[PDB]
Amino acid sequence: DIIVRHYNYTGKLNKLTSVVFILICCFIILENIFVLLTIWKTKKFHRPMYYFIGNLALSDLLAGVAYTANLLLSGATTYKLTPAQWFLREGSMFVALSASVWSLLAIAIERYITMLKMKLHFRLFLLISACWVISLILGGLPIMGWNCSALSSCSTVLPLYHKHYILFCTTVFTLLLLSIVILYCRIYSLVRTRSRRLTFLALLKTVIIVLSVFIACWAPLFILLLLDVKVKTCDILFRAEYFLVLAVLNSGTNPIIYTLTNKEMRRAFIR
Amino acid sequence: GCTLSAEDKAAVERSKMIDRNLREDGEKAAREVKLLLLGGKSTIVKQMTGIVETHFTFKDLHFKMFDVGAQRSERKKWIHCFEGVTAIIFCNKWFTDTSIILFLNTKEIYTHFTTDTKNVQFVFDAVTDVIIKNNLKDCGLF
Amino acid sequence: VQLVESGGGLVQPGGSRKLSCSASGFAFSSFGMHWVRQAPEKGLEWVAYISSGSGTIYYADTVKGRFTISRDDPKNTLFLQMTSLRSEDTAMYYCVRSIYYYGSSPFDFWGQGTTLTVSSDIVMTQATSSVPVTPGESVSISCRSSKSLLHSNGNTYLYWFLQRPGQSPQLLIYRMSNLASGVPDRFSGSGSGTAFTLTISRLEAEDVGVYYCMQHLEYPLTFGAGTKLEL
Amino acid sequence: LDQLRQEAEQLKNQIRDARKACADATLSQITNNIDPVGRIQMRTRRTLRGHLAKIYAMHWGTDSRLLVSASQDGKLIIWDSYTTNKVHAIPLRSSWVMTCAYAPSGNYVACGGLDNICSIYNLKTREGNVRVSRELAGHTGYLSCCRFLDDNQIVTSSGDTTCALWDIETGQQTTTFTGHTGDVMSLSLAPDTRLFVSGACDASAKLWDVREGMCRQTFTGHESDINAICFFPNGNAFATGSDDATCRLFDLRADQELMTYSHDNIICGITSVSFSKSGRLLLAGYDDFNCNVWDALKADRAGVLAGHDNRVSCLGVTDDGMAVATGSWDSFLKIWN
Amino acid sequence: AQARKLVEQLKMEANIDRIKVSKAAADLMAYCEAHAKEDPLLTPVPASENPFR
Ligand SMILES: CCCCCCCCCCCCC/C=C/[C@@H](O)[C@@H](N)COP(=O)(O)O
Repeated sequence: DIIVRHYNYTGKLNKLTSVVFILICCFIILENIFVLLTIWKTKKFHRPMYYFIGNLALSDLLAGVAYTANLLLSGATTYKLTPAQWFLREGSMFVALSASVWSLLAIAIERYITMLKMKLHFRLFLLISACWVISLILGGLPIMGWNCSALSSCSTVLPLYHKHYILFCTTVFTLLLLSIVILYCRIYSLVRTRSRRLTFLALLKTVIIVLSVFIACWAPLFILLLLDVKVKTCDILFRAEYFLVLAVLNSGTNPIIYTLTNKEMRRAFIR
Repeated sequence: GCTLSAEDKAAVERSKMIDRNLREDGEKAAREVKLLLLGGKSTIVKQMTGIVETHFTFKDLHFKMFDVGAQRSERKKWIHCFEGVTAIIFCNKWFTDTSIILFLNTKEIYTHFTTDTKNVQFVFDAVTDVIIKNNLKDCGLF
Repeated sequence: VQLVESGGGLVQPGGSRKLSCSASGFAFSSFGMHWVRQAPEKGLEWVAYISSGSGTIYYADTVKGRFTISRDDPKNTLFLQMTSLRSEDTAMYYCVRSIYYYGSSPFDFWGQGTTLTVSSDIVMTQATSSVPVTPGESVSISCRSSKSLLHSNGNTYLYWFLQRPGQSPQLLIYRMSNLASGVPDRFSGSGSGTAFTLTISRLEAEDVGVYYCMQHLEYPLTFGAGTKLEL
Repeated sequence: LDQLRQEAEQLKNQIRDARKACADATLSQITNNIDPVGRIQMRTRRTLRGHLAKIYAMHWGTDSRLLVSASQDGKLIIWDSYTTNKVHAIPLRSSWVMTCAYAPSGNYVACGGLDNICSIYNLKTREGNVRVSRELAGHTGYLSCCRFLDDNQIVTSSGDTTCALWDIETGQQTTTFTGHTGDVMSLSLAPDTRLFVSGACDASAKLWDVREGMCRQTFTGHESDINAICFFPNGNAFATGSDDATCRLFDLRADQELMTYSHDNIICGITSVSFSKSGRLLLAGYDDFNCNVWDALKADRAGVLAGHDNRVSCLGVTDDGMAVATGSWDSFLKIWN
Repeated sequence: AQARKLVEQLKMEANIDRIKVSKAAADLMAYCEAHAKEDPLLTPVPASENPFR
């Protein structure tokens, strides 16, 4: 019963773009399954790094499929049924996005450890399971006691939800962003010094690119959510249709930015 | 393994101890690097029947140098067993990718000129280089 | 190959005591050890077990808690601790060398033992107590097992030992079918589940003493009454 | 020496004429009447882990349960394949080892390589640990292959372009074999231990007898090095693996070779071969990362031991022929049934 | 002289009771088929008796 009353309290109560977004998600799925099949069929690509790449591809595939299901679930009955489906959608989105981000940072961890000047001539399942479990736990927190008898603390983008866990998730996402950028700049410093001092590289012409496409695919949502935090005052907060897709469009570039930089993956993909 | 008998426990414990010793041995093994000396080698052999295997250190890194200075013919099982070397010091189906450091007075080749401790320092640098690129090839970063 | 025991003597009732063993002539680290007991007028009786690696230690049901075992590889030494000694503890005590990989011979070297005087389970049954024999005559002894010691892989953990007068026991047969090193050929013996028979061919000399059959299929390690021969 | 050369040519012509009067077809031309084995499926039943470098040779014990193998980390491992239990581990004299042998009684193992010495180790001693029993020295070039004859005789071949029959207790060569212009790479012990076949880097192999010290025949027809050779346990054949992208099978009484096994995707040499206990599944390793389970009587069909991600160095079958082991550059022994 | 040794070796090889190729061919095929009933990696066995499962 809270659905209709809160939607009227926010004024949100009163499909070609959905088809286009469904097609976009199917394209993303096709690209990610292409990458996964490519790294399944090469007997030389069974070191842990390609398994990390596969984990990232699988996480992005899950995000795309879940958002496709969300698109297909659009209809009036969104305000005519039990909030269980609403909570399911929410949790699915949170777990998918957090899984993707933590997989990216795990890949960065692997790369930075493997070539650190102590291993320059176990943690696999530990890290992948830790990422998945942490994402699932964070996705299940709202229905354990953190939600709005708290009509004042109910949100705007998701009207039946509280208003501090958003700040929590923005903080953790900013932390992860800074961690990734620090790790990659530190790898660049190490390679630059240790290969220039000896007077015998074209590294950064890929590194910043991995950062670059990330930022443009992550900021536009991360801004609007902050703008969430004045009942029925900010009108722009009710047009997310073309915003959140950018975030899931982040799954559309990992089948390029992480593979199409080395010759071996190119050869495997072509034939 | 509750199905086993009394003595299978002792055999399992023995196999596990063998595993432990193998792991420690390989861990201490995997650090030492390899230099195939061929021939500025005159000062090299003194600053750092058959063929001569020698072991030394430098800058907290442990080197093994193999001297084949009498091998002036075609290699049948010299070159097949020499795939596992990280630098060929100089003064086919196998060595089209091995960096060839060269002293005077894919297959990257250096040149250096030389009291003359450089004889060692020079090659030391190459060591780091001939490793770094390899590890980058692992991380898709190059 | 030498093992030398020490720490034996006589003790007043109440207290505690120590036993030790020193080894020489083999790689002490790759072996586990057994402590074994023998009564002044009776058969053998197992005491305890320590394993190669120190991760496993086994005691007996009759004096558990009172004893303990230890080893020291740096010096190749074996130690036994015992406490609260009662009258039923007066006995001879031996140390035994044992090794377990696929195909090894356990219980194949016994020490010389020391004296100590104080002022459910599978059953092995020895057929009789004594048998009169004459030189050159074929001999046979048998004992019975209250359970099928045989296993799904083929093992059968029954042992045959011999004790000459004034000496230590000597391994004759391990896993109830296999001859040991340094033993003549004339010894043999076989059986089927729950019934086993040792055979001696052409009794010549130096085969007077007491014969024993043991099992190892599970702990505790139980002995039989014993079987002596006279000539 | 014009007369000698002319008479040698006449003898060659006589040999060719005798060949033409009997040679009509091959095994793979008449044995087609047997039912092809078709698609055969093999799978890993254990996976023997612990080697940490390239594995260059493995060898079964005669009980068909114990296994010795050597890897370039200077290490020699004896395995229980039934329970994945490790039984023994021997640290070698130096890394650059190339060959292994087992003693058909179970008491000894002998290894060798570049250091021009064949080492011999005793397993069943009273001290309860393995120690070096002998070091045979006298060769100048690297040692290729070694196979015990019994507890008292051994045979080796080396880069000296020579082979040598040795007596372990004496410590001195008791027979020597000369006649190779190139380095010898491997040789094979016959079932009855009375004849040897040794291939060398001159595109040829030779048959040797221990008690005679003089060869009976030489086999030629390949184009490049010969890295692999083994028998057919009947004692009347042996199979060669060359670097010209081909495997052949050579017969002794036919004065020729029996079979040819090749394919276009094999642009590389044959690292190893081996036979099936009954004689129907030939096994070959390649530099194309596969293990082809070739057929013998049909020269066309095949299976694969897919599961290796590097080069397959060595593969061998038991005496009861119920399992197969492969060691590879991936550093894993794989047991297949 | 190497020519003399070659002549002797070829004479010894010629003075051998050479067989027809079909002889050794049928010998190999008969050896294979006679023991064909025992080949373990081509003849099925109950998996209980399999020590490698
Ligand atoms: C679980 C925490 C989630 C945090 C993750 C942040 C990004 C995911 C937010 C979800 C954005 C999709 C908005 C639409 C959802 C559907 O239920 C529509 N039918 C709502 O319709 P309407 O009535 O709304 O037009």
